[PDB]
Amino acid sequence: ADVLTELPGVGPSTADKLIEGGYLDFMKIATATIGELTDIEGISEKAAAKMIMAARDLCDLGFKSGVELLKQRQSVWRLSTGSTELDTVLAGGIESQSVTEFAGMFGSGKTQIMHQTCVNLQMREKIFADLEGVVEEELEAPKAVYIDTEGTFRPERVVQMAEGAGIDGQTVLDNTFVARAYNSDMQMLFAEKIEDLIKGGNNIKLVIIDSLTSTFRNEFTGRGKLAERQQKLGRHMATLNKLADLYNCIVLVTNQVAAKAEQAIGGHVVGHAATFRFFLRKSKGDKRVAKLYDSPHLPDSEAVFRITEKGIQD
Ligand SMILES: Nc1ncnc2c1ncn2[C@@H]1O[C@H](COP(=O)(O)OP(=O)(O)NP(=O)(O)O)[C@@H](O)[C@H]1O
Ligand SMILES: [Mg+2]
Ligand SMILES: [Mg+2]
Repeated sequence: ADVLTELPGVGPSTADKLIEGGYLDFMKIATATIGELTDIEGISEKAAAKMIMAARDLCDLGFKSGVELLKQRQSVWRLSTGSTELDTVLAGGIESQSVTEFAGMFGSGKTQIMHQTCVNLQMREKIFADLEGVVEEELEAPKAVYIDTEGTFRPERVVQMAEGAGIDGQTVLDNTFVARAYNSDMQMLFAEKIEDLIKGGNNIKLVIIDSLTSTFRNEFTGRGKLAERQQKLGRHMATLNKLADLYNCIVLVTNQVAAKAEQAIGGHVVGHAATFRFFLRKSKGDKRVAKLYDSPHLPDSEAVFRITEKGIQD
């Protein structure tokens, strides 16, 4: 919480050395390691160790029980997908503090959903938050980050969906950051640089990686390169899960499929890292089916939706 000097043992000099290293929030320090803190100019091990324990304490990161357990869950806000049936399967909508994955064959609607969420983020009526755990100013001027790894981001579609929702398309564009990544290195670096946007005053509440695996699959083709691929993708996923928890934001990813009748690629690393996993498939015409096949507390379920000129509906 911005004022690091409120941390016991931390004076103005230290606070400066810290912000430089990219530490501007209590939680970031509380979850750091003595190593990464000592990597900063004149921050000793004793100090590093001390502020870490102080930050944890300040954020009250201890044992919780009873009602406190429900309170923690109230800090999770949800975003509407534009589909009633889909939102119901999600038990409200897409959850912040988690990674939700949409995998499916070509044209199943993975990118459409990504675009719709950018629009919905700009409509508070589309955001469902418990006032008892999410302060309204935490939702003010929400911004989205779209890491486009295939080059399929379409400003036109965002504007069109915005119109379809009854709001200004230019407003959505002004509040949506897009980063075109040509390989996994850029993809991962962009994800890591999202912190700079937040530090810059942007309230990043939606992070989209479309596609999550296309780059990796094309860069590590040999089966004798499976381990290589998994390790890098694993670090990427960890970065994603941490920013989702740390900044109470939604992380949305898309995934392609492969035969054996099909399954999402990315291996176990993506399998374990994603909290919610969906399989998108096409039906008659503009109809689509979204099958939730993995989550920590929701049963497997299907939702029928459509992709139209307005965007996602039903
Ligand atoms: N403006 C529009 N109006 C109505 N339908 C549209 C419009 N734009 C796209 N679609 C539909 O969206 C489908 C493609 O959605 P898309 O989100 O790109 O699929 P995808 O799963 O991400 N495929 P891919 O990127 O290859 O993996 C089309 O084939 C169109 O039927
Ligand atoms: Mg999480
Ligand atoms: Mg796509």
